[PDB]
Amino acid sequence: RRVNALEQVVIPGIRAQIRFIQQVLEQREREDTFRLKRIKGKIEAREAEEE
Amino acid sequence: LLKKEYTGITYISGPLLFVENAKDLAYGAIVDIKDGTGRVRGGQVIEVSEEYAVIQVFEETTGLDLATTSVSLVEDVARLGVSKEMLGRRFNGIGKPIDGLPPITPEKRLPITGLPLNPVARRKPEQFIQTGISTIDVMNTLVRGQKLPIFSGSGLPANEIAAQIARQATVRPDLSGEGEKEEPFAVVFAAMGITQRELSYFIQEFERTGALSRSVLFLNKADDPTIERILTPRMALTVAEYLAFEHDYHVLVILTDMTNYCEALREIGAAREEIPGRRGYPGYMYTDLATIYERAGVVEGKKGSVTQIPILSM
Amino acid sequence: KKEYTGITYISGPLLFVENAKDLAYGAIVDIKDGTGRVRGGQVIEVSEEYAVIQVFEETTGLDLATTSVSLVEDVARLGVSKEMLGRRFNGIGKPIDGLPPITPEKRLPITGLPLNPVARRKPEQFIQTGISTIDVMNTLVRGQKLPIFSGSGLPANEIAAQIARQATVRPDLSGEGEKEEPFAVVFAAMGITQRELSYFIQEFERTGALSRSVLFLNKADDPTIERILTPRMALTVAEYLAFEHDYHVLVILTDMTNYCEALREIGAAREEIPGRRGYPGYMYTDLATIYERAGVVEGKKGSVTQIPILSMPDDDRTHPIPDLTGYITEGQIQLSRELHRKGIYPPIDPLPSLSRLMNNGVGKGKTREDHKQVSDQLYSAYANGVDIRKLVAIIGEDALTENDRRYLQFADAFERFFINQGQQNRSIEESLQIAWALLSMLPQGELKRISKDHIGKYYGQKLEEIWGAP
Amino acid sequence: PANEIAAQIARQATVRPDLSGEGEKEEPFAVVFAAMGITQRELSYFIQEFERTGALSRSVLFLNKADDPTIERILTPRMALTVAEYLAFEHDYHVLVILTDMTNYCEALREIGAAREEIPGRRGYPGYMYTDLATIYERAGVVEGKKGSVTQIPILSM
Amino acid sequence: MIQGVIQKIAGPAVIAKGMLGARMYDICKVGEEGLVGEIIRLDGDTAFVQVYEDTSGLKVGEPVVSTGLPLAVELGPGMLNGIYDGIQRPLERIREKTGIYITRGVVVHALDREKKWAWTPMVKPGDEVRGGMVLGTVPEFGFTHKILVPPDVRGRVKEVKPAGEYTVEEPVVVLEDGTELKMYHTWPVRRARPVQRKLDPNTPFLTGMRILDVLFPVAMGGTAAIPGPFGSGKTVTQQSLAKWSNADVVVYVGCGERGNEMTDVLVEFPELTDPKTGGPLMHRTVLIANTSNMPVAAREASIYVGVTIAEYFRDQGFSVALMADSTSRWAEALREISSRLEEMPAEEGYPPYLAARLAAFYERAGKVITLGGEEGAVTIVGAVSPPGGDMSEPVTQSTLRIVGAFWRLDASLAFRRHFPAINWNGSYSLFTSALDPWYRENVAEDYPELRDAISELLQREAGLQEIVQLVGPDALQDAERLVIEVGRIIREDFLQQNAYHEVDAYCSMKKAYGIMKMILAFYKEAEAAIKRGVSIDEILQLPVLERIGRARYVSEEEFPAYFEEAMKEIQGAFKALA
Amino acid sequence: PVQRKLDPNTPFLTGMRILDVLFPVAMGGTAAIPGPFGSGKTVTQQSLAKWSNADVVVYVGCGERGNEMTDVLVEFPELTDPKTGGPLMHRTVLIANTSNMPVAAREASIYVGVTIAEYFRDQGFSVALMADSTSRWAEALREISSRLEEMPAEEGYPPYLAARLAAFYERAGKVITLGGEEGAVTIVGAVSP
Amino acid sequence: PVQRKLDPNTPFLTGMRILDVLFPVAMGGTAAIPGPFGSGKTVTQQSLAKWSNADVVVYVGCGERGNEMTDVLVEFPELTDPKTGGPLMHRTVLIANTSNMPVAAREASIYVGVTIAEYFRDQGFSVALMADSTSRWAEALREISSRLEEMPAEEGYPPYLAARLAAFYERAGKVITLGGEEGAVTIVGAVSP
Ligand SMILES: Nc1ncnc2c1ncn2[C@@H]1O[C@H](COP(=O)(O)OP(=O)(O)O)[C@@H](O)[C@H]1O
Ligand SMILES: Nc1ncnc2c1ncn2[C@@H]1O[C@H](COP(=O)(O)OP(=O)(O)O)[C@@H](O)[C@H]1O
Ligand SMILES: Nc1ncnc2c1ncn2[C@@H]1O[C@H](COP(=O)(O)OP(=O)(O)O)[C@@H](O)[C@H]1O
Ligand SMILES: [Mg+2]
Ligand SMILES: [Mg+2]
Repeated sequence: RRVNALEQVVIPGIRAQIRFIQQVLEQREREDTFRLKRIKGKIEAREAEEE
Repeated sequence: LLKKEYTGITYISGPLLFVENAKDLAYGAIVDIKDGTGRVRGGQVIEVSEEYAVIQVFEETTGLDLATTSVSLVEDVARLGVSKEMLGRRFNGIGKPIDGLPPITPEKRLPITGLPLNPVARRKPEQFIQTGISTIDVMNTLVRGQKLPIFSGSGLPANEIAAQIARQATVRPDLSGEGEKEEPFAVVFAAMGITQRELSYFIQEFERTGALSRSVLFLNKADDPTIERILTPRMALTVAEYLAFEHDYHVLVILTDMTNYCEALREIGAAREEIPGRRGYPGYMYTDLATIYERAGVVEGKKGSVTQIPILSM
Repeated sequence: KKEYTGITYISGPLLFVENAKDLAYGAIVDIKDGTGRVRGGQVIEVSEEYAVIQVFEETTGLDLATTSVSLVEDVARLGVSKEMLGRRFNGIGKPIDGLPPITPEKRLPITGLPLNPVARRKPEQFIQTGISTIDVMNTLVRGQKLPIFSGSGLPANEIAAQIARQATVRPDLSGEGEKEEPFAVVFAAMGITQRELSYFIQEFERTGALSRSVLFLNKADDPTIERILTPRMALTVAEYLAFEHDYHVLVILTDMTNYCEALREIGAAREEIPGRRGYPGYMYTDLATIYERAGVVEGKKGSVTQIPILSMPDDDRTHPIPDLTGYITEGQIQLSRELHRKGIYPPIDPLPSLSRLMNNGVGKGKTREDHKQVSDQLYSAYANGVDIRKLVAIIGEDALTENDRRYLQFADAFERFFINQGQQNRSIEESLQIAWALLSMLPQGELKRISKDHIGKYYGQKLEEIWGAP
Repeated sequence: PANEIAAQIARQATVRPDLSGEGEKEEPFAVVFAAMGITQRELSYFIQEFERTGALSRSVLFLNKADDPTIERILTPRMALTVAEYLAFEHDYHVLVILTDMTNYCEALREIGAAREEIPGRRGYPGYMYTDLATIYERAGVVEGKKGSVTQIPILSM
Repeated sequence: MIQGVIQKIAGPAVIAKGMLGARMYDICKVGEEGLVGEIIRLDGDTAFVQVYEDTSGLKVGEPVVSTGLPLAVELGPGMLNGIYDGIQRPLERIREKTGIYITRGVVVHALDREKKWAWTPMVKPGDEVRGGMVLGTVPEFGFTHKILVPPDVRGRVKEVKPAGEYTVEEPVVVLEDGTELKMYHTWPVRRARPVQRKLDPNTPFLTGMRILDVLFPVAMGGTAAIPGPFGSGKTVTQQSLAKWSNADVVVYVGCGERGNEMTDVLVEFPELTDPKTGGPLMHRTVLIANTSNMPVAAREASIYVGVTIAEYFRDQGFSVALMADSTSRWAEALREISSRLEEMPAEEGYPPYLAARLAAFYERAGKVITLGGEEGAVTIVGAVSPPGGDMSEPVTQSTLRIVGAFWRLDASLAFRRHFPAINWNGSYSLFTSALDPWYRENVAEDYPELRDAISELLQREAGLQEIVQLVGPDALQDAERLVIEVGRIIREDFLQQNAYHEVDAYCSMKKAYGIMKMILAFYKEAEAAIKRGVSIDEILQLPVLERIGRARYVSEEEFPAYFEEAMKEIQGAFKALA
Repeated sequence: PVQRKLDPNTPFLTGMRILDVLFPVAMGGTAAIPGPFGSGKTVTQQSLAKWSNADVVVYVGCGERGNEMTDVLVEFPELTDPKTGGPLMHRTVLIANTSNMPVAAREASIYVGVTIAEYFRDQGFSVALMADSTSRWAEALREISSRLEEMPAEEGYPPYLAARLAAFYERAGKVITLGGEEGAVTIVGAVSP
Repeated sequence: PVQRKLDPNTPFLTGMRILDVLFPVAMGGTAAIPGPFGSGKTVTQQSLAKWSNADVVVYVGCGERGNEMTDVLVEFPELTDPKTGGPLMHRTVLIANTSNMPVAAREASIYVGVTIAEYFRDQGFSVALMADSTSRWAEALREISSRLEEMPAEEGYPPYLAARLAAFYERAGKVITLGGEEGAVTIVGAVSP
């Protein structure tokens, strides 16, 4: 009974949490990349304000 | 009618190119792009202003140059020429035949984006469809005008179930008390992102039972340009709407794989530098999918009906 | 000779100089201010109107009125000579031991050319490092790239110093006795502190190991571009010695994690969009130009061998730095935290470690002919014993079978004697003798992996040869 | 129920001179109440609770409701703490300060910070939010040579 | 062509001016040093060119010259017995003129420009020639290389050179419109070569591995994928397919590989022999080798050069097999190139168009009717290396959507030294039914209805694992102890194969059929003897079990006698049982 | 504008046992019903429209299916108002903006519905307002902010998202009207995470 | 400047059993104590200030509460030096910069404290330096960088953050002073993730 409970309940429960946390972290990283892109684009336009 | 050409290309990078003096291009128009070798590419105007207009190209930008490229206007809105003779034909998902037969003669030209149905003009779906499958017909029955997707896995036989439904579906008027009489029934099959093996399987399966005489096939392959995948289901829905609501057919539309459509949409949207959504997909996925799924139903005062069975793999 | 005085912008590590189109990209410049102090710098971007210079050290005291920039060299070059053996340098070739500078026999660019893949040959000769768990089970072959994966508190520096002090080749074991083999060690340390610097200096100089080594030492408070340029100069010297004087060199890079973080800082300072987890997108390419300079070349007698060292940030093998390292290198040696806490040195764990090129270097005619089967049998027996050692805690020792008790005792004695060698220097024959002594605990006939000739020749030795002589 | 706990604390709080050995009796606490984005359901409860215990005669109330403009929430804690500091260190009062929701204040701060495109911290909040919050909390304490004191009970939802 | 000057240098990114008229994605030569690059952005009079090599030492004002063509390969006589990098530079001829180091800016030609070839025409003046037809033949080792008119050229033939010795640069056929046709033509690597009609594959691709071409076969013109963890057996299987397969021409692509492992292929291959003809193995192979320190642009385009060459050899009527080693290390270069262009990632850092490129690479395979009317086929086998041995990695998920077969290697079997480590439960194939008509004519009538019996035997063994794990095998009844023993016999005598052995490295189809026949005969006789009432202990002692065990190592021509002797001996032994 | 707001002291009878007994909502309160797809939000809201004791029902279909609106239009004239005896459609106002309609009109429909509900409050009636989804309104705000090149706060939403929701739900409650009569508005909003 | 750096061969006695026994620190060493809020950093550092065997103690309150500085100012004059016998405050220097004080002064306080500690080293003493929070220094550097409009690194910090921290911990160690005496500086820095 203990072996079957560990094999069929606990392990997928841990694995789903891992899969959720990975996606949350990846989404935060993607948002950071977008913010950095906006910052670089704003910096480039400031230098060329008077050719 | 005469044609106009713009030669003021100022900036090319990635999938976009800028035309300077094009102040008379309508937003959302369709253009054709001709390079120095005579090869013609297609494109759509996605942004227009006084200074310039922004055009994205449907395929690779390789070979273009600022000195010799010219952009010509095709039409203000995308339109498809439809006719009743399209039954039994095959098309490449953009509107051109690939069966080798001569092209069809258009009866009318209709916009492919369609128009929203007035909720007052609709009526309740009330007639069942015999699918020939015991689990579907008895427990999860299908009504004329419904949209009922199939959720599949990676290895599960979704294509076989699709082919079986396309072969075996029928409408039974004798059960309804209307009397045993003929009902015009048609199948519009749209496949996007399929491989050659599955394409051959679908062609052979449709030809084997002789169901091709009542079917229109829109076929798109995996090595095709990604814009054809976006435009493929809209052609099928335009044809189905035309048949059902002008010639009173009972049509059945099968969208083979919506997952490839979503990947193609993510690829297109991210190229324009827009903020992504839940998993990199664009934030406007819900509206874009609603513009496709909501075109089915029944209309009060008419006999035709449109039914959709999308298929996707989770 | 020419000096540019058109400074227009100073902020952080960058400065802009107008009308400086004569400067080549990547050129080295010097910055002179009103107090007479001279700083270093590198040109990172050239344009029609101005050039961008990244400055070494701080920018305190600079001004837009009096500062001037002159050109030093078009590309970064290093003067090399055979008199570099027994010297210490600061990471850009400046001596720090107080001796006069070496006269250059040649000046070479520190960014080397790639090796032609058709000019290489298969590595087939091994190096005796003096450590049993490396020489027997994870043998290092001349021309291999075999990194060591360590942690925060684990003693990687001690293992690096011991390997540098003990490494040698064995020409007597190869063929009919072979002949003279010149040997050298190139040591490069990135981002080390004062304590590690003192430890390395006092370890190298106390036993005569300095007479065959070149040390490139870079501190943690030194400029980051120094840390970027540190390993390339070591590789340049190693390649010069190996392929123009027929030396067998060994290169030890002390911490690649510090190099990766310095690369991240440099990339972020030049406004570049990063990749995964904030690291630069070209990190795989950048690391590949350092690892792939090792090898052995047809028609040449020398060889280059690399042992990189890197610390996993949270003992995470999914981090980009250890993950991309395994894509380029030919194996791994992994240190264990629980072995370290149990008082065992060196704490090398035989389970996750692997050497890709072990089969070419071991065997008849280059070492003893029982090497591979003995290593496989040791691996299998230890892997069997480590789980019985946990099952005992629940079911009790008296409930086990006899062979399980044999495996449990073997797994205890293995960690007690084979791994925990301390500061001892063991030859390959001694390590094989100890390995055969441990295998005698297991009953004969249980050794499925070893052929009958070797069993009849070597089985039956007592463990007292090392038990009574520790 | 954080609001009921706060009201109960304000109703029942007292010092114990007999145990402490001071022997000096006290006047009751003066309450300075600052609301940011509060709804009508909670505000009607707070008003009735203060009416029933007779504490409105000693209280000063700053109210910024949920249908009020958002950017006004920047000012309200500063006004409340200025009045509290003046009363405590100029007229020897013992002031108890209750701030209803700091989450609304942080949202109002994030809106302005994102309008100006500051460098964010975690989850999009501006990087100076630690400094901005510090100027509000650090206005309490006791001053040498003065009888009065300021006590704060902020309330925030996780 | 278009010439300009350098305006700005910053890393690999170079901005040139005066380049009005330059085209998108052309190849440019940058500076006096002759470094190469691609144009990626056009803006007014300027062009953004990205240099492949190291740009240190460049100065502002050096000329930039555009070649006017995109990335292209030279297709013609002289590609066999050659070693190239990812952008088709011959490494052997570079070594002869440069030494052990690849100096930047070296210029060499893909096809040798000074070797005589024996021309022989097959057209006469006045002939009407369409694209894809044949102009003549040229002998090349054991083959006859056919000169093909390029797919976009048509006209009438004016004059034909007579037979004799000629180089690849000599114009051998001149058309009536002034076009001169040489022995070679160039083609863009990102353009698929056109055909008349694709066909359904119907003949098997024989690999020489006993498990592969029996349980999960791949058809000639199909695709396959072999993913696995570190040290599972990918590289050994790829080299075994290169050594022993029955394709006419083999193209081997290392798309970014460990240097000391690429050395093994570059050294060992010249020593080997051709399985069919007995000549050198390199006389039928084209090798494309890239190490990790090669330029990233050469690593990314390596799988397109290989597939273009394979398509070129397909158009001549051959059958080509293409081995792609570690496509994960190609996806790494794709990710790096995407990162240098500042693109928003999807999934774990990959660009959102990864699944488009993987689809565009695998879809070029298939049996076709060539433009000249001949048949041809390209077979693609690619290896994937997930970072942690997990199949949820995006590259694996994008690969498995389009491949026709899927061989999954297992880390558990590699730990037990069971090689090949193919997991026979997670694997599948989709070519068995189409290949069934071919098997019953060339192997034996019983073969398709004999393989499924062994598959059933393997399936029955898997269902008993929940009982064997609970209670030891000696407590089972004989009716399932027998199938346990037969499963062990199958797993250790038929599925297992040693690639380093002298005779076990290759296995023909009839030898495998004989082994299967022997195993099933043993199962039937043992089941009957159990039904008589004998104990299983006496059955397992029979010497014929060792004879089945020795069936792997018996020689390929000695096998017909050994099979007959074993089939007589097994009946003689089981008849004498109680 | 109103004169005073009052404390709710009478229940909003919905007709469902679990909602009326275990988790009651008052005559001036607000409730939210989150849930995934297929959970039963639309059925619950339509049952509340059919069987509640409110005088006037205002239904807002912000970005939902058209078949639901067609079903409401068809089947409601055939039902009977519980507290009047007439047709059930005589007390109902429908505002429909389906999913394939323009996105920008999703924002206006919520304000139109709540303004109509406030107007019927001032005549002395008790009004129940049903919002089919507020996540679609949030998506409309996100799209408009994306066209404005504003910096998003979390998951791409604009930073002022909470202010709009707070201002929308604050319209509810039991009040004393300017004419001296009593009225109340309840808001039930569905959320689709 | 100094004359020569020496080897660490004398323990720094803190008075806490776990730190003195299991995880020792030498006289010239550096130690870091990270942890969440309410874990025990401030109490540990104040215990080190009270009970250690260093001759001079320098305390840097970078961006923390003022109540702890008041506690140190009040409690310390009543205590006894473990090795001198006089008041404990006679060996202590306090550099205070609370959280509501201006942001840019957080960077200056660390340098002032380390310079004073280095000055007391040159007289032949052994000095213990405690930094109350070095995370507030990084937050201040991030705050200034937002005005400069520079490109940020991971988590928004300026790219030169790691150089400053490396240059700050490098000042610690046991040296031979320019006057020939022997002194030492040991640094303990708290981190607030
Ligand atoms: N068919 C086989 N016969 C014998 N040994 C094999 C076989 N397949 C794999 N191996 C062993 O497994 C190891 C796998 O190495 P290799 O295949 O080169 O790397 P990877 O599996 O990571 O590509 C090899 O060292 C080899 O000894
Ligand atoms: N109270 C109920 N009684 C019976 N069926 C219900 C009930 N509530 C929900 N359902 C079932 O839920 C299905 C659809 O739920 P729906 O209201 O559309 O959820 P959503 O609007 O979130 O998609 C209906 O087909 C109906 O059968
Ligand atoms: N050694 C200790 N003995 C008793 N109490 C302690 C000890 N260390 C910490 N504490 C308690 O833990 C709390 C942590 O306070 P403090 O260290 O100021 O917070 P932080 O660690 O966040 O700076 C203190 O209120 C104190 O009462
Ligand atoms: Mg709903
Ligand atoms: Mg503290």
